[PDB]
Amino acid sequence: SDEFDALRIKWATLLTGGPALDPADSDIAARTDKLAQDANDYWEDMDLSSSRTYIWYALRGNGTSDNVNAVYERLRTMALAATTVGSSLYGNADLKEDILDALDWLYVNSYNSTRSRSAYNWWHWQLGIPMSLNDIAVLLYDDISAARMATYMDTIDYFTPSIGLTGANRAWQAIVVGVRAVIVKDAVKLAAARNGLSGTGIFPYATGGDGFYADGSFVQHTTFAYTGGYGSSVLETTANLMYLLSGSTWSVSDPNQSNVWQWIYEAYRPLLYKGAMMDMVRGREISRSYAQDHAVGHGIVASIVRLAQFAPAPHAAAFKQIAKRVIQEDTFSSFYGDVSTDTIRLAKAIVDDPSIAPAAAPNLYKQYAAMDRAVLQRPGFALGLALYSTRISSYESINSENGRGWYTGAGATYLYNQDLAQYSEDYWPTVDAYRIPGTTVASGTPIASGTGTSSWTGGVSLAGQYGASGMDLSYGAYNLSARKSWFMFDDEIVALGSGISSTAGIPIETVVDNRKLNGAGDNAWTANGAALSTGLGVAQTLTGVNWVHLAGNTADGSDIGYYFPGGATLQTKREARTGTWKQINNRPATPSTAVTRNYETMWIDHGTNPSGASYGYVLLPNKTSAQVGAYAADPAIEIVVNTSGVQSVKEKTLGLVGANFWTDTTQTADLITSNKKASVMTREIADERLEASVSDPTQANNGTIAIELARSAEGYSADPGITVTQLAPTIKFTVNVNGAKGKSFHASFQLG
Ligand SMILES: OC[C@H]1O[C@@H](O)[C@@H](O)[C@@H](O)[C@@H]1O
Repeated sequence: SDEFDALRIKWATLLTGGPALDPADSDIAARTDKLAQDANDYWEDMDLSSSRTYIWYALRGNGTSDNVNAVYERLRTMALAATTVGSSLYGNADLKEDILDALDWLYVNSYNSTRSRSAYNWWHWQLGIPMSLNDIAVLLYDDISAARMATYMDTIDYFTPSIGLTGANRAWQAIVVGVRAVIVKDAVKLAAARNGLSGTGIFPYATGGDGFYADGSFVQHTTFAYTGGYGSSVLETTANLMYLLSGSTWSVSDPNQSNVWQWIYEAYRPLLYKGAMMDMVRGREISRSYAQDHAVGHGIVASIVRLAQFAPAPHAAAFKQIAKRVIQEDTFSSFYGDVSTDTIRLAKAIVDDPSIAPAAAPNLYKQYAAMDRAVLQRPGFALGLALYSTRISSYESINSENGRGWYTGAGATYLYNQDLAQYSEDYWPTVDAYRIPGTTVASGTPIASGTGTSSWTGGVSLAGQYGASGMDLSYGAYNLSARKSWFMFDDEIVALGSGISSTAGIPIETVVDNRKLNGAGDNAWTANGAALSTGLGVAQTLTGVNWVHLAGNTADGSDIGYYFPGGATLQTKREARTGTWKQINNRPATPSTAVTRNYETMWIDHGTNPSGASYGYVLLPNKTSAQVGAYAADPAIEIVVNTSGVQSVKEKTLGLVGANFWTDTTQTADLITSNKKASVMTREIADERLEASVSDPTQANNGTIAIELARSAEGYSADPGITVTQLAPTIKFTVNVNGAKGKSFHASFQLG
């Protein structure tokens, strides 16, 4: 028994679930039956004759990365069904030989060192295929002759001989070099893989470019928010590799590995909602039918469970609590339904352990300044806000993926509630891509993929409880500019727009919402107390509307109210939309099956060539018709200002005042006065204390922000970087935002 021999068995168990895997388990049973079934269909119509010019007719083409890569995945699936306890194909020797022969056929006809290491698509040749190959190698290790194993691992070492990329890609090389190292028992290479994790975009926090940021953000491809896309892969790969090496000669020792624990707390947890990984941070992956939010979420929890196996306390235990909660929260799609059998085994051990209680649900506001994202988590609902600027791009679309993601990150609001299916069930291929909720656009007109021209994108966080965000809008593809702000309070979100001007000669609109409805598309809804028609295919204009209520898809926990201060005119339509994933993902493997979903879409029409137009609306999650009606009668919020210079809102019951200042001039909103671009929020406790949070959203101010609060104080306490120069008769202080990178600075004053 070699050490490598031990590692190999360890990895094999990670793939099959080991010999302990209990096939009596209801969920484990399902996972294997499905694996065996899939393995059969593949084996069944597989071309076995030595004359064959392809393995599977439907995948022929020894020069198409996609096809070849897909052929290895299938072989991988077959190898698993032949080594997983409970599988009807377990041990079947014929199946094993067929897999091996197919592998030989590929080495000769398509996968060998005579090909360009950089031949499109490079990813497939250097990472995708090798990862599948190693897995087969490890699973059929005993049945693989030294001769064959040579042609297998030599080719791999050819394409990927070392580690030198960043983020997800560097991690992928690491798992490729490492797993191969264990197979060919090369201690050098293996030590090389372990060290690769300390590289760019992984263990060490990034200050720019790809990687994880100290504020929890995750970037990939230089300018895209990717926590849920490439980020998922980095987490999965890093967890799998760290677990393999853990407790061995090549165990990870880099001190930065502790940042991995923080990833889970600050980078992932806040973006998870009852099993779903928010689409706003999944990039172009939202266009993948096999990777909708809950499916992706399950993958992330699977990694957390993996980390829980070797993570040091208290982390290990905390990870268990978080996984247990999410597994119990997701009643939409079973967690055990789409993760590895080993994950199921390990997960069940946590859920059935009574000594382990579910973690508390997150309740907070967080500003992901490095990736122009913000998230609000409350009991009963979550709000995700996607923005873009000179630092982050509008959306990514490469390799024929995400062709209609134009506005998915242009001041887009994503509401999460009891309807856990809202963004799954083919939302993306059917939703009107020109009307993404919360955005302001030129009707039916797209924009390009790229960074913006304004740096004012971000917001402030008040003690991680409340917050405000803003985005200076100016599209490049066409003339349209506006100031958009969002104020997040306890149970309402206030959206404000001003300075909406255009010369594009195209109608401009602001999408209040665009929700997928139930199967019948008959959700009930009211306006100003009047029941509205619920028939599909009906468009209608609601004039002089103060409030609207829309019943959700669940009995409770998914209703949404809309309040319009000062009244508004809404353009609406309830229609059935048809689409195909092929339309937004034009790759071979995408199903071209048509699907139909129902929608209720509501927008404000600003007319053509508007000048200084504006809007204001409040989202009231989980309230009944009556409640929304009551609210509109005696609103808790109050619009302090909504000009192109400053947008401010007040929350009378909580004593909160938020303000976004758009220009570098002295301006005043309620009790707040600022001399520069800033996002400010204050909380006043009658004759007790006054709290304030300030941030420089532009991340370009090399000096200070001078703030003045119209209140008299007796004393203070503040974050370093703040200098109070006066407490009476009014409060005055400056904030050193030089190199702050969009962070919030807090100060607390004792009132007379
Ligand atoms: O499509 C091949 C491969 O490309 C990478 O860039 C990522 O998008 C992966 O998720 C994907 O599997």
